[PDB]
Amino acid sequence: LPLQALPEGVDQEVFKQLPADIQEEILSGKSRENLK
Amino acid sequence: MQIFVKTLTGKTITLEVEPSDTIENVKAKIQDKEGIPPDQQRLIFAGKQLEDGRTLSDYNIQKESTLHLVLRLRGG
Repeated sequence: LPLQALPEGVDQEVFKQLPADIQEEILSGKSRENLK
Repeated sequence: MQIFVKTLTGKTITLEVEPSDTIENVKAKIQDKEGIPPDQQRLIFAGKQLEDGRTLSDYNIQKESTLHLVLRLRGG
């Protein structure tokens, strides 16, 4: 999935590093992070 | 002895631990380094999430083994 539901500061090329039990934690929608 | 816990932002922090400084101890190593509480961290290794009821020895973690981390904002 693209930035279709990820935080407004994250990329799938740095979120696919997470288990399926955290895929659901970032696809939830967050802030205070900017992939930088 | 130390490890490298990389964040959800692709940056890593060097941290000193022991095979007995289990996850609830490690959360203080990351809190000390940035101020992030144990209630908002989310630590991973070899691609799985550790637990506060284990030990670094229960997951064979050693020096320079490299780990991963995610965080939250409590809600605001």
